Amino acid sequence: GAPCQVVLQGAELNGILQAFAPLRTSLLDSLLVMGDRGILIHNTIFGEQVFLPLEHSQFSRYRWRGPTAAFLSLVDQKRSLLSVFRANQYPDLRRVELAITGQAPFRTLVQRIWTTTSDGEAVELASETLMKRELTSFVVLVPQGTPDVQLRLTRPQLTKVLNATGADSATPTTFELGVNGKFSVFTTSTCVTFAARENAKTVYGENTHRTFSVVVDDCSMRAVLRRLQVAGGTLKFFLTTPVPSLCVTATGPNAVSAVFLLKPQ
Amino acid sequence: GPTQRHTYYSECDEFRFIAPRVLDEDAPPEKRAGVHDGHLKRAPKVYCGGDERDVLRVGSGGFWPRRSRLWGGVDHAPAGFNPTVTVFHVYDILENVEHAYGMRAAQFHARFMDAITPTGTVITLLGLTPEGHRVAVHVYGTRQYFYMNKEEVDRHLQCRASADHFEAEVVERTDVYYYETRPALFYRVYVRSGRVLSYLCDNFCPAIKKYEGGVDATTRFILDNPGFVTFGWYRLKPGRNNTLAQPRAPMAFGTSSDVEFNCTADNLAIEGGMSDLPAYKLMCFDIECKAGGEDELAFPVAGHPEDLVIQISCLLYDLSTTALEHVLLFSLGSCDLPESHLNELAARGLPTPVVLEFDSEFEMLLAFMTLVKQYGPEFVTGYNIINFDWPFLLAKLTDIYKVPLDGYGRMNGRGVFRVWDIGQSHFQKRSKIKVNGMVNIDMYGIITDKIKLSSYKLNAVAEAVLKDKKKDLSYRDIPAYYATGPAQRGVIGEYCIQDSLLVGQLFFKFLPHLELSAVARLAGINITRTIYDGQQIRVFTCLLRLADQKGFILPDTQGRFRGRHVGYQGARVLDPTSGFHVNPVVVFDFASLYPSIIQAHNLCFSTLSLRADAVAHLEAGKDYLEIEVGGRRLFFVKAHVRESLLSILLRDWLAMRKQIRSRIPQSSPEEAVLLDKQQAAIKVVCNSVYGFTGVQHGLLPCLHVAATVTTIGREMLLATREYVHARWAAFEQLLADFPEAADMRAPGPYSMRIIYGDTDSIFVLCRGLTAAGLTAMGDKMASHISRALFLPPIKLECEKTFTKLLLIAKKKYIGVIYGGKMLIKGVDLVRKNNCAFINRTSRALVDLLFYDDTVSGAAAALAERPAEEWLARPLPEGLQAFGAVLVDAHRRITDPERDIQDFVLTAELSRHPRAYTNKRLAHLTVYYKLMARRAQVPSIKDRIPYVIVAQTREVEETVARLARKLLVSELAEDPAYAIAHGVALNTDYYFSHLLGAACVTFKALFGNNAKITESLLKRFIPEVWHPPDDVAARLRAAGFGAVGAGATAEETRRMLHRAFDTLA
DNA sequence: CACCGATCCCCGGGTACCGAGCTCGAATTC
DNA sequence: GAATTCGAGCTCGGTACCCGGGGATC
Ligand SMILES: Nc1nc2c(ncn2COCCOP(=O)(O)OP(=O)(O)OP(=O)(O)O)c(=O)[nH]1
Ligand SMILES: [Mg+2]
Ligand SMILES: [Mg+2]
Ligand SMILES: [Mg+2]
Ligand SMILES: [Mg+2]
Repeated sequence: GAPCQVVLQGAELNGILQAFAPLRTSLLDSLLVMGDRGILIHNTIFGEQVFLPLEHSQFSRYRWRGPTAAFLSLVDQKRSLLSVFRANQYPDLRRVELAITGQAPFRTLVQRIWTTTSDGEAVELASETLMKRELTSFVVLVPQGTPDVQLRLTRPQLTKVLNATGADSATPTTFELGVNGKFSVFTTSTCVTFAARENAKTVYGENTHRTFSVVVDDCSMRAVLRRLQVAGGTLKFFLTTPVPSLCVTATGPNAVSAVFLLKPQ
Repeated sequence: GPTQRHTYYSECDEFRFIAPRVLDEDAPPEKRAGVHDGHLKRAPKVYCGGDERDVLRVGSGGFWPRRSRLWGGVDHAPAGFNPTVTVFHVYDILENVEHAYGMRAAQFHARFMDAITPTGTVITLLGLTPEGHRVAVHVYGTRQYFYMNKEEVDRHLQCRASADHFEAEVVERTDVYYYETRPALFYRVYVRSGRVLSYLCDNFCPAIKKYEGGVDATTRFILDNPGFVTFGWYRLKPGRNNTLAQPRAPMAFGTSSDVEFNCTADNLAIEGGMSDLPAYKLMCFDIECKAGGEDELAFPVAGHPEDLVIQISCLLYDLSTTALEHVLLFSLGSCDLPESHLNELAARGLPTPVVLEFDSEFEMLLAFMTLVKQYGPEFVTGYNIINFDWPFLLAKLTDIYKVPLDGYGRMNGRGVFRVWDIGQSHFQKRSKIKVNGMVNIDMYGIITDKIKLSSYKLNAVAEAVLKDKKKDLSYRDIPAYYATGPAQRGVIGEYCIQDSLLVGQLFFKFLPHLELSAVARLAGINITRTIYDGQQIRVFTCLLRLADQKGFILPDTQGRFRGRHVGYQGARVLDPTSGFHVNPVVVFDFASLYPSIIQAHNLCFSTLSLRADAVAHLEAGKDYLEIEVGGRRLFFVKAHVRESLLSILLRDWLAMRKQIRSRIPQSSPEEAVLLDKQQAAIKVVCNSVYGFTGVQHGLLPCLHVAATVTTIGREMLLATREYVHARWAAFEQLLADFPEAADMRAPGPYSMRIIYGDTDSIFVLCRGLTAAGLTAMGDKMASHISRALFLPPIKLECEKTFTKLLLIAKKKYIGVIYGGKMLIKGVDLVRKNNCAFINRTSRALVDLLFYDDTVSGAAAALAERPAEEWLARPLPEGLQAFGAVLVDAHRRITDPERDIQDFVLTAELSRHPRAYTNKRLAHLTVYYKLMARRAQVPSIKDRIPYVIVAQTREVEETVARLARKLLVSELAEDPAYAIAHGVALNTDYYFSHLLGAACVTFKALFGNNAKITESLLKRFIPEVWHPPDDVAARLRAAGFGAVGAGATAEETRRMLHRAFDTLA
């Protein structure tokens, strides 16, 4: 059909609808970098870099032909290509088609909507079909390589880890990992710690023996993880870089990630 | 000797030597800054080349021409001068009180002394003879008067009948406001010493109604003697019994004229048969000024004794033959005009510059004022001479040098040499200037109402009007030039001379004196009142002539007198059927609409009857119109009962406009353009008759007549719309009325629907007819409608025929006239606001829409959808070229070369900047930034160029110092500054306003939804964003690879693969 | 002292909601 | 006793007027 065709009917739209379900308007004024391997939705929250990979396996049919494409999600700067995938924006949706049609520097994406009716047919709400144009020059700086050590957390665990973190330039935090798993997030007037094994007292992680002490400058790390309203997941550290980075990736059906820049040792 | 002491400097032996120190060649290298000052005792000297002579010594030689006969009493004419004078063009009429005790020695006849016995007012007719002689005829007689109602004054001030300056008589006039009004008995109260009436009209018994107490003595002279004009040939006549003109003796000369007479109105005749204009002289001067203070990059200020005039260009044309006769250059200090400039002058046939050198500023200005008195140019011009040049010079001459200017005009003393500026008077619409017997036609004001430019600087006007690329000297480069030797002062002298030559070229392209003089002849006002005192005195004087003939009198109302509100209901503007109309759109419109209503329906003050008793003895429909105006029933009796006065008034002016238009088809294109502007000026004087009725707290208003004019206008517009819709609704009825419609039936379904209208026009969207002979049939359509509906002077006429029209909004539309030109009507391409960049790109866009087919097809296709349906599906592929222009402008606005003259917005100051209530305007910001920097502060109706400078930390803190998103009135620099300091422009603003102009015009393509248009126009633009500086660095430190611009597609795809696995 | 009219569109600045978000902690739910 | 919609409660832009002013058009 369309030279790039990305089809999300229902029974996969409920997966993606669950991904945007964590209760966010946040990732609306974003940028979608579509291409092979899927759509990547990158946005900046408080100054931090948030990502949502959407693999090609997460659409009913994904076909992409040509160079990577970048769309502002904000269609016409009021509506948004992703406002469709909110929880209850459009109650009765059944299918969404994301067709890109054009020639590499100047492409356009169309997004169609189809809302449910009775007796097996679908109303195309043509008042609300959206058409956006590829950005046609851009650069985004995406996270790279592999983690050296990742630690998986849970919802209350990550909530208390965020609670430990500071408020202002008064309070730098510190994600020290000692020898044998004593992963710990402290500040002057707060400390949290836990053990990492590869009943209730077992977080999981990988390559935990690689001790470190990264140190966080920015208070925003708390705020970001609540804006996203993240429910816990992997906490991956990158230390083979001049400026170390911690990514934090929600462990649910979706992959919304947020990378924060750590100061050295 | 002289009976009237001469108040111009004929002699000086001591004055105030101000002069720069950089003129002093033998003086140490740093004893150069500042100026000299302080008294010096020597007669003021002028150095012309090698020679020198005193400025005020007329004698044998002379460095500038002289047309004066007297000079401080000595009679410098060749002996035996006694020219006979039989015909004498008159260009200005002065009036001045003259006391018979002052003229004991003037040796008049009896019949002038008895006309001034304590005092009289004397009407001086200034002029030329066919032989170049400056005449001055003094018309004795001619006393002002007003009327007061006999009974009203008799009861309000018991009457049973020095005290003889107020001679009175019982006349039988009738008031001009109503048809029911009866001729009462009035007293005609002859004032002399006219000023005294100004007290006795505001102050003597203010509960009586004075009738014509505002009518000056000149108007009594012009009107009381039928035929007389304020500008035209005259002739001395034998007189009532035989009384003759009494040629004065040179000591009794009141003006600087060659010959003078003492006539009365019976010794003068109008002398038609001469039409041509005599040998009158035109001065076209231009001063150049230096600032001599601590900051000599400040703009000169006349009050500061060290901010001095340095140069005065002065060209001396002949007004009739248009020949530049003299090129004078006054110069403080040595001035050697460049040989390149001298040779360009000699090449063009122009006289050689006579550069006059002076030591002191006083000597220069005294020599200029001595030239102005000696040469005595009847007409002066220049560019902005009323806001800068004459105010600078007179400020110098009166504050700094204490020179009386009352004698430097055409009278030898006690004359007016005043300049007036708007200066928060809140009624003055212009800055005036009145030198007596000298007609100052500032070409600035002549050009601002003859051409639409954003900037009216003389370089911009020279390029736009003469197509003459002049080079401008900034007032900032005059210190640096003047400080160097005489050659650089000569370079300044070149730029001064070239300024005045350009202004002479403008004057002789437009010839304002001729057009203005036609208006002054027809109105009854002198030519200086024509230049300056508005439209109401024209109408009032013409109406006063009519009234006084018909036996009426015009009551005085302002004696009983000292936003955006309206006095009555104006005109109907039908709702446009907005859109791109690719079918023919015939524009009918009434010719001289409101004048034709005033004549057709006989509207006046004298024909209105507010009460139905005055017409209780006249038939309805046959003898009087009856109209509900403002909810009030009004009866306007028809002619054959009483002719309107506004009708005959309008006859004269409509004949003038029609004769000017009857010379357009037979003229060159560049002179047809001037003729178009002249007939538009007479159109304005015709519509000001209507406007004069409806001016509240104006001279002689009647908002009943004004509201009737507009009321009948609205009924005529609707009557025309219903006639077109009813009669020609089907094509067969069009074919029955005009059989030539058979060969105009285009294939489609016919219709003829008015799609817009305005005060008079109606835009008939003729579907199914071809545009070819639609104007040929439109003349017949219009004649048919004018015959079926309206009374004879009313005349609907097919004005245009658009093959394409973009009815944007009510007073906005664009359209290409048939087979022909583009007509742009109020869509911001024709507006003085914008910057040349946006105007240029918007014009490119409308040319695409209209001229480029395949964008007109795409645009006409845009209307098959409601606007919002275009938001989803792509615009038809013809609009692609329409977006290339926008894209190009986006590109072209960011590219860093950007001479910022393309980005200069303007706005007119238009009132004292403290008279604003909303004081946060961009041009007001720049006005105060200019006054802060000692720059050239604009004047109340100037246009204030400004750029919108980029939001930078520096500008922000500067604004808070003089005191998120700053307003565009705080990012409001002026372009000279923003070039000097390379502050960079607000690209965000300028592109948002480019799209704003595109959106305002082309929302008509998208069902007039500005938002849908805005969205669809920003779709063309290539969006780009980069992770900002100081951020991509630290992200690149973290091994973040880039995906996008700076890499091959395989690297971007691959590193996204890596990122998707990492970020997973 | 000075002096044509009205209509009308756009745009900038200024105000007032208004709701749509999120957030915050405090009860309600395992 | 750890979690947790819920409901005030705020902020942050729209969106709607709305008034002055520029400056058109009749
Ligand atoms: N007081 C006043 N009223 C004016 C003014 N301008 C318009 N009107 C109103 O217009 C009436 C008819 O419009 P036009 O002048 O185009 O048509 P016209 O006068 O009938 O002349 P033509 O239609 O023949 O060009 C004006 O300056 N002052
Ligand atoms: Mg000049
Ligand atoms: Mg000037
Ligand atoms: Mg007309
Ligand atoms: Mg008209």
